[PDB]
Amino acid sequence: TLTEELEKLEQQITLTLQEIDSNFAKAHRIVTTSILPLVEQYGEHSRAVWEATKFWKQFFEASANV
Amino acid sequence: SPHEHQQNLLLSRIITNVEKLNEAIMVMNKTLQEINIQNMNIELVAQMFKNYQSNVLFHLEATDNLKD
Repeated sequence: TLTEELEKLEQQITLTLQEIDSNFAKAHRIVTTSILPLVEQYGEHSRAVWEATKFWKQFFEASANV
Repeated sequence: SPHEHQQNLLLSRIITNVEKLNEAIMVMNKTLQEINIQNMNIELVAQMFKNYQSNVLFHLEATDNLKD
């Protein structure tokens, strides 16, 4: 009973450790999956928006510069 | 007196049986002592498979066991 529970909980600990590793790696996969290309696309479209603002900003600069 | 002679003679055959008996017992204990040495190995292996079954049972019960 004593050594029984010892080995049992020891195996539970090892299993739980492997489970933690699995969840951890799952989060790792999620980030490495497509989050980086997603934000790259976001920044790309944002860059396009800056090209949009590149025109009208000139007029505001002109207003400041008379 | 004659009774005593008869008694001493019976006692003599008794004592001879005693010595033969005990000599056989000496051989018995000696044999078992030699055997004993050839048992601890098996005992160790027995307890090894015992605790193997115990621990694997505990772990199977922990995981999705497939018993009755």
